[PDB]
Amino acid sequence: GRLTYGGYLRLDQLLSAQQPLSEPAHHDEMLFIIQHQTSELWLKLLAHELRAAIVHLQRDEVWQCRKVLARSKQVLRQLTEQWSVLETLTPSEYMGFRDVLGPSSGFQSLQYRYIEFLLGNKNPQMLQVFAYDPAGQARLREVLEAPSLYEEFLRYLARFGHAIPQQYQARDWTAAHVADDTLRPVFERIYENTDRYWREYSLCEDLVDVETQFQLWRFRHMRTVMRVIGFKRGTGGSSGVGFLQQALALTFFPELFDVRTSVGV
Amino acid sequence: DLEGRLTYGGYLRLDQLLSAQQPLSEPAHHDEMLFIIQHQTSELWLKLLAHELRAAIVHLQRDEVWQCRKVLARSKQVLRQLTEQWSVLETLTPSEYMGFRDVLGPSSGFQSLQYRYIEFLLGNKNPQMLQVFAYDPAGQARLREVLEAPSLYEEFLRYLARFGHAIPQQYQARDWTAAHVADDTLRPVFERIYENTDRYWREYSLCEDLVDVETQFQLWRFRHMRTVMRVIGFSSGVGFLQQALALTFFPELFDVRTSVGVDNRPPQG
Amino acid sequence: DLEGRLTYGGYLRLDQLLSAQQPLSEPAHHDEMLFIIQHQTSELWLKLLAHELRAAIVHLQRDEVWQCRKVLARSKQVLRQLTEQWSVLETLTPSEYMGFRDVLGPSSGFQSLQYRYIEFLLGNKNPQMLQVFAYDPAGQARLREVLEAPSLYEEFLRYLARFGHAIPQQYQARDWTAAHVADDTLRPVFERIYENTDRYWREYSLCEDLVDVETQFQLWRFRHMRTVMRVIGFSSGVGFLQQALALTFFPELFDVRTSVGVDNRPPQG
Amino acid sequence: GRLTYGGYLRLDQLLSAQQPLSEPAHHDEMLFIIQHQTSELWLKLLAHELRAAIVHLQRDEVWQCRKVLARSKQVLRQLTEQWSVLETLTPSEYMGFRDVLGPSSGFQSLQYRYIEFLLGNKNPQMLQVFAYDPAGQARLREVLEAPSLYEEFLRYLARFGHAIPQQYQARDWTAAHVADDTLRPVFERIYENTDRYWREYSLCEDLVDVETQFQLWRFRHMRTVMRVIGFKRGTGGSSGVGFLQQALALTFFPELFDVRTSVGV
Ligand code: HEM
Ligand code: HEM
Ligand code: HEM
Ligand code: HEM
Ligand SMILES: N[C@@H](Cc1c[nH]c2cc(F)ccc12)C(=O)O
Ligand SMILES: N[C@@H](Cc1c[nH]c2cc(F)ccc12)C(=O)O
Ligand SMILES: [Mn+2]
Ligand SMILES: [Mn+2]
Ligand SMILES: [Mn+2]
Ligand SMILES: [Mn+2]
Repeated sequence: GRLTYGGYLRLDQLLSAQQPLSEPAHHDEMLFIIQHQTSELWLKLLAHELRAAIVHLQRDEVWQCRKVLARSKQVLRQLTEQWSVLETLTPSEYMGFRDVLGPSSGFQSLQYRYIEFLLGNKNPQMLQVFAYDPAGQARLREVLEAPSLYEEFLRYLARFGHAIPQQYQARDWTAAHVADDTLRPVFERIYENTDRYWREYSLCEDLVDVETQFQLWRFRHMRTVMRVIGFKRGTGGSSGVGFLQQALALTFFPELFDVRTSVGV
Repeated sequence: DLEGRLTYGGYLRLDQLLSAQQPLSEPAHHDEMLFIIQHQTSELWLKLLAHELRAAIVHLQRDEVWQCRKVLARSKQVLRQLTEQWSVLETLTPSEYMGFRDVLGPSSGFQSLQYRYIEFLLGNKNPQMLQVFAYDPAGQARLREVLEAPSLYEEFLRYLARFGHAIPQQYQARDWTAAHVADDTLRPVFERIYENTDRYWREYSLCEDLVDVETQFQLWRFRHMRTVMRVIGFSSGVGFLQQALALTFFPELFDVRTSVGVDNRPPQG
Repeated sequence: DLEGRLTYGGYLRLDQLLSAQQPLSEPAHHDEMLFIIQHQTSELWLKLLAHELRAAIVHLQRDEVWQCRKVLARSKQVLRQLTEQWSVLETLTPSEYMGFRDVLGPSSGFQSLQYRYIEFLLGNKNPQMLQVFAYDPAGQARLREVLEAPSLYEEFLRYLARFGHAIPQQYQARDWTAAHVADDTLRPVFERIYENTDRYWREYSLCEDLVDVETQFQLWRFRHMRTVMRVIGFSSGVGFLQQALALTFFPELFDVRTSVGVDNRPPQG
Repeated sequence: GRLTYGGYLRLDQLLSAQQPLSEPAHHDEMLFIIQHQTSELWLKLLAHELRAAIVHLQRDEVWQCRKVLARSKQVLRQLTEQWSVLETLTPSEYMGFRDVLGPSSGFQSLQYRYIEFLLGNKNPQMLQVFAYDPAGQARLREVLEAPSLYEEFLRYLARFGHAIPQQYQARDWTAAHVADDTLRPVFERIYENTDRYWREYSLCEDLVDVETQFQLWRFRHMRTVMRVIGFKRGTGGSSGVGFLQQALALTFFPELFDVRTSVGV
């Protein structure tokens, strides 16, 4: 039933989801599949924890929010650390089964896109790649139309008297957040008196930690791709490494990094 | 299912994989998802580890040293992920766990077929373990195959025997179902290897790779135990996990450390 | 010394720091540099760890919870580096070590004053250890200061006592030179904290931080032992390191795991 | 003497090299100093191991070269991993003692420059920053005028019949290596028959590992700087993060990554 080790974990279903396509079977295809499936499981947990962080923020539950963010950091760290396994996959080995993948690519990862949206990097154009899946497409639209984790943090600050612009109370959440210079003084005050604003200070650093770890994931991702396919165009239709290098330019919480330039000045 | 074209989710069978997380708590407990995912990610890594370890055995059977080392290198990395991920579960507190532990069954990873496969492959054979898998005839059979076949260590010893090393004749044929017992007659064999790395660089490298594999495995065992300790606190239970730290897969490789010393270097050192 | 302007090397005193690596082997052995650097990098991290742990104590003495947690967070990261770096030394083989171990003295990190300071701060007090530092009156004195002062754990208990927790009166004044002994009367205190995290979130967070610190420290101890095992093989020696794994700094925090269970949650759970 | 724990390790000298300058003493200055000193010790070991790798390559000692490179990878990993400690240093804390540093900066790290030169990223213009130190400047010139680790690998391949250009037998080593398209076929052959060229294949992957880990160090370095000083100009006179982001564009073994694009095609 569900009380046995295997039944509780639904291993019959979990361990029958590895189906290589190369023929004859290529030894390194199992790594390729498992590498992605373990990542998808972590992404599922990450989304589970991040959704809870949003709820805690909405309810002004600071320590609870920090607790779930701490676990979120550990999950992102595992996702980043595991690239080391995939780096044992050489070009010689990969070219032995890359053709079986067809046009598929990471662009079609619904969970990854969900997390990107939740963190704030929204792009309604991505909903298109999931047209074949209206159900999943609907789930992406939901987070797309709701305030991001960052925006909820701003709304939290607003509830406590911080000089947060009125637009953050209600606006087109489907639009990706744009750097807001008027928020600079808000964060300067926090960092200039950490003893008083220790709650806000703690959350600011947690978000910086989360974004930094995410960028590290993006960087290791890019470097792994570079050592596997080099500068070949991707199966998804992009330039490959070039496109992944541009992703490193994206920022989730720009004001948190920009405030550094004026702190203590 | 994107216009007949293969998709990311289709290739990875995500509909099946992502529908395998079914918490039993009701109202659902926030921390049960971690409990499940922690186990499932580990089971996937263990499946890959078995896949790679079997390949390492095949390479040894073919005298393919660099290939064996490469597969073992990947194996070490997989074991490292299995070890590092305990940091996620360490964020589970007693306050959180007491909220859903009641709905769980009384079993642990001791019932993991894939894990047992790894233990068997590395050499920690235990015929009695086959009974706990009686419920599953199929899985029980595949486990019996590895049980009756030489372990990774024994294949390494057989490889050494094929190249002049003073490996005892008993390693050519015996009841492989019985766990390897420390053999002091292997000491001179490993001493010679470590005392002449210029000539035995292949054997030397494989010896260190096996020590790396066992060390990382022991680290996984320790982190496992320390995590269980901070969650439920402290044979059976934590005591059983403590005893597991005393088990060794390649005893002779560690024992030789105490007797190496012959200096066969040329002039100038 | 760049035109009177401070330089990178001058600020960091690199001329002094980078002239502290003096191998004794002659002809010099390639692997002796690793042996030295492995120890020196650890000694530097240990110096920082003491610096941070002392600050954590001060914060507890000032009821400064978020500050204490921040310092402990850095402390965990330093301990993590000390633990992770064993991977470098694991690349030292018996074949390499036997080439220079003869020129070394008979001492180990057991003679590390900075390490002993950490053990003392965390609470593993041992007045007898002061004698091994008899050669150094100064260092022996600074070590005596921490020995005679409440440990990080005892300051945490004193902090709890200042806020209504049922902490025994003996923790207000006693011979701090004596290592803390498991106190079962502390069980109800930690049970209440873990059973009402909404009210005792500060205490709850500090409890988990201390468990993190001890767990990471035990991991350092385990990696230390496993590395020594693969280098020299297996009280004293490896047996001593094995016994060190049985020591606990905050026993009551781990013991409470076995008795927590009161559900004080509101409706709906 | 030198037989005691402290005497052997010269701790009296090592543990008296931490001298903060802030007045009053700033708590976080010790971290700043130790963070760099531990890194410098690892860099010293890294140089020690890399020099040995070069010697092994010159003597065609493959497994020995791989052994030292393996340790080199572990050292680079520690150097990269330790950034996590420094990330606990917030802008608020740093601004409390950054002023005491004056014009000093990582540009003045002789050991780091030495390693950069040894790996092949040579720039005679850096010798200038070390004018105040002629002795150390002389040590940098030595590695500057000698073949890099990569060039020695090419010379190794040349000794075994690989189609290596004649210029690699003798040339102006002080000049940084420039991408050589004529090397593409050399590496393609290696990756196309790994069973035969397993020795060359192994070394190629070791170099890819080393460069990838080095780039990871550069990335974490840049991200840490971003969360500490943001986009402020550096004490060394550069744009700061902008300059460190450009460093990520540098490559040690370009042909090893470029070959990926044509492997199996
Ligand atoms: C053999 C190793 C891998 C290679 C060569 C590779 C390659 C690529 C390439 C070329 C792209 C760009 C789109 C395209 O043109 O295809 C991409 C995107 C992406 N990949 Fe990777 N990949 C690998 C492994 C992984 C793994 C293990 C994951 C984790 C599940 C992953 C997740 C993603 C994601 C989420 C995107 C979308 C990013 C975005 O839209 O910013 N990849 N990959
Ligand atoms: C906080 C959660 C966990 C607790 C309390 C726990 C507890 C235990 C206990 C008490 C045992 C000893 C045998 C027994 O009495 O059943 C055990 C064994 C085992 N557990 Fe863990 N466990 C946890 C999580 C995990 C995870 C995530 C894995 C990864 C799949 C795992 C894998 C294993 C394995 C493979 C054994 C067998 C070891 C052996 O036979 O030496 N456990 N567990
Ligand atoms: C391969 C090299 C090493 C070997 C063979 C080794 C061996 C030992 C042994 C046998 C002991 C037990 C006490 C004794 O008999 O002296 C010990 C204790 C100790 N060692 Fe290691 N060690 C090595 C490297 C290191 C390093 C790099 C450090 C970092 C500073 C270190 C730190 C310590 C400490 C702090 C103790 C005291 C522990 C305690 O009192 O619980 N050792 N070592
Ligand atoms: C508080 C943390 C740190 C900050 C804000 C920082 C900042 C900077 C900046 C702004 C530069 C560019 C040159 C300039 O304009 O100054 C630089 C360069 C450099 N830094 Fe860092 N740094 C930090 C920590 C470290 C550490 C721990 C190391 C390790 C020893 C390090 C090593 C280097 C090196 C080697 C360069 C020269 C790189 C090159 O020429 O490519 N820094 N740093
Ligand atoms: N975009 C990759 C192909 C790819 C990478 N990861 C995955 C995962 C998956 F399920 C399918 C394809 C892929 C390439 O250009 O080679
Ligand atoms: N370039 C840094 C200053 C800096 C960073 N690391 C060091 C090390 C050192 F010995 C002196 C200064 C520095 C800044 O712009 O803030
Ligand atoms: Mn003998
Ligand atoms: Mn000897
Ligand atoms: Mn009670
Ligand atoms: Mn209960």
